[PDB]
Amino acid sequence: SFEPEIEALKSFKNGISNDPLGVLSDWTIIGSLRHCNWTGITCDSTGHVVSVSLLEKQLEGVLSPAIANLTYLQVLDLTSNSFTGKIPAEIGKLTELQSLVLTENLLEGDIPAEIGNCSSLVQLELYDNQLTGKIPAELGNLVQLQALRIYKNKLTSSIPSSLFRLTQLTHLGLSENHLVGPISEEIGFLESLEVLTLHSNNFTGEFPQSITNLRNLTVLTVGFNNISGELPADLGLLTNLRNLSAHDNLLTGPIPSSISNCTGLKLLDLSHNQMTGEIPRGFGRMNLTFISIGRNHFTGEIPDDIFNCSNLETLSVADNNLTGTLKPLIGKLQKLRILQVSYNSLTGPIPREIGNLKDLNILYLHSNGFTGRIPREMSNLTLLQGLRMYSNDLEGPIPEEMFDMKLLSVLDLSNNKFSGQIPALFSKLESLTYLSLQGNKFNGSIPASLKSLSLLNTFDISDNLLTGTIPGELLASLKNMQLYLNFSNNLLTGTIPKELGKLEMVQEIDLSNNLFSGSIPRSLQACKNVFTLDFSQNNLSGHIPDEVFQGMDMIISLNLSRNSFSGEIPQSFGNMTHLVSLDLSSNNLTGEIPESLANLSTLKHLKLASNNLKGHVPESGVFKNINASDLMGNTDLCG
Ligand SMILES: *[C@@H]1O[C@H](CO)[C@@H](O)[C@H](O)[C@H]1NC(C)=O
Ligand SMILES: *[C@@H]1O[C@H](CO)[C@@H](O)[C@H](O)[C@H]1NC(C)=O
Ligand SMILES: *[C@@H]1O[C@H](CO)[C@@H](O)[C@H](O)[C@H]1NC(C)=O
Ligand SMILES: *[C@@H]1O[C@H](CO)[C@@H](O)[C@H](O)[C@H]1NC(C)=O
Ligand SMILES: *[C@@H]1O[C@H](CO)[C@@H](O)[C@H](O)[C@H]1NC(C)=O
Ligand SMILES: [Zn+2]
Ligand SMILES: [Zn+2]
Ligand SMILES: [Zn+2]
Ligand SMILES: [Zn+2]
Repeated sequence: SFEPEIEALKSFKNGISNDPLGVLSDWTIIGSLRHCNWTGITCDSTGHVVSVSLLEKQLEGVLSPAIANLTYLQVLDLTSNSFTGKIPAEIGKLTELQSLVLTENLLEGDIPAEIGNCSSLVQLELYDNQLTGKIPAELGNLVQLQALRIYKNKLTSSIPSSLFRLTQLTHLGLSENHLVGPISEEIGFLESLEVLTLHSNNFTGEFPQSITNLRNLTVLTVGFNNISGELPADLGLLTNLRNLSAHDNLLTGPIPSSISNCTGLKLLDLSHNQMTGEIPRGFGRMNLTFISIGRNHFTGEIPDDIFNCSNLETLSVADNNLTGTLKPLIGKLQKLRILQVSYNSLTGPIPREIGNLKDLNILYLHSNGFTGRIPREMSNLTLLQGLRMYSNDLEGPIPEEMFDMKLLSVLDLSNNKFSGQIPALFSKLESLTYLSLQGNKFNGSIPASLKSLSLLNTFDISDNLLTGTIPGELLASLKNMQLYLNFSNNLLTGTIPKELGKLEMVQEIDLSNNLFSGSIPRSLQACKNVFTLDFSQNNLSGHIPDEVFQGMDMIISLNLSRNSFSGEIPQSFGNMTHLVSLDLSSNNLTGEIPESLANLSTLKHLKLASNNLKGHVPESGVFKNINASDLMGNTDLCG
């Protein structure tokens, strides 16, 4: 407890460039021989320095090598600071280190091999840094190690075998790195392991089948790796697993039946894999919370017992080959927040019991075979924000009560057999951002009441039996629509309202395949945000407003084909930089062809076809690799 230690900690105060909280200030005022009473510094019963605890003190600077002088040092804490530079190789001399820390900093360089000399090191904490280079095999000498937490770094190469000798390991975290190489079966040797996080790396090879050895394991995460192979049987050995996360891997073979024993499992993420086989039983005895087995090749019905674990909050079985019906048993699990049974081959009606879910937030069951009606009980899902039911065999009238869900935000009912007219009660949902009713048998004209929902960003009403005209006040209520507008493939008549000009910020506009008659309003010169415009398959007539496309510029695709468009081709098409595909086939265009469409680099597809054009056909540009069918037939063209 003499001079050299004080010299060492004073040497440590130096190098620490900036100290905004004034922590080391306290080490100056007190005194020299009173260092044991300094902020953070605590000594033993003999006066020697054993602990340096400076956490969240916002210290910046570099870690000083003089900390190799403090021989009696057992714990070095620097949690959540700004210590840049690297780790000193002399820090292996400390032989009294018990637990060494340096979490949440800016420590670059690679981890020194000299850390293998810390014979008393029980806890090594180096995560959330810039630590590069390979994992040092010398770390396999620290035979007292329990917690090895070096995740969230830039560490590379493969896992040294030595790490599997450290038999006292309970926590192990190598996640969030650039580690490669397989996961050796030698993990079976850390029998005292309790936490294994390997997720977010570049691990390959077969899956470590001897993971069934460590029966104290409670956390197992290996998400986002190229780990292939089958999940082991007798998985029901480890009756202490609570989190099991192997998603986004190349896992094959079925979900082991022995997983029925694991009674402590709460989290199972086996998604984005090639897993096969039917789904087992036993899930009714597990008290889980998140079951995510989507994006797999799972066959067979959805197991009834899965409906007994009334604390299940997330159920995700989508993108599978799952048959069967969504039984009414779903009425039991009332803690359920998000359900994705989409992209499957489920049959049967929607059960009324679904009105018992209460706190349900996301309801996704599209791309299946759900027949029947939408129950009125689904007005009880007040917390619901997302509803998807497209690509199904759902039919009949939309229940009135289901417009009493103020909180609902997104609705996709497209591609079904809903008949009848569009209810004005759709106004009751003044909080929709997405509305797709496309692909149906919706008849009658468009309700103007829909001017209520001013928060829309995607309005898809295409492919229907929609007659009448487009209400101007409805188009006008959508001022700041951000994305998509599709009225195409209907029986809409009349003219294109001037209120379409108020629709700025909108990217895709499609009014094709209708009975529109009037010429193209100049009103819509305001929408520069438009990427794709489609007014094809209509009875439109007139000249093409140069002045309306002069201020469109951001057009990616323009389809004005099969119309009664007369006039010349606007020169404004040359100033169109982002132009890619232009279609003006089947018109009464009597122009001479602009020389500006020639020298267009971004341009690629150009359809003129059945017109009445004259003059010399251009050369340089997209006329080099042009087809003759695109020109045939313009009556007369020299070139
Ligand atoms: C396994 O964990 C239990 C409970 O924490 C503990 O009593 C036991 O020591 C551990 N077994 C081994 C081999 O480490
Ligand atoms: C383990 O699961 C629980 C929820 O079941 C969760 O709070 C926790 O983050 C998970 N642990 C990890 C990060 O593996
Ligand atoms: C079942 O799991 C939930 C969440 O982990 C918890 O609230 C509940 O207490 C658990 N039941 C048991 C057996 O402790
Ligand atoms: C608009 O909706 C129709 C409905 O059939 C669809 O087929 C079409 O591709 C959509 N338009 C565009 C270009 O996004
Ligand atoms: C433009 O739309 C018309 C009529 O709807 C269609 O026949 C044609 O394929 C479309 N043009 C192109 C090539 O996008
Ligand atoms: Zn993690
Ligand atoms: Zn994960
Ligand atoms: Zn989906
Ligand atoms: Zn004019």
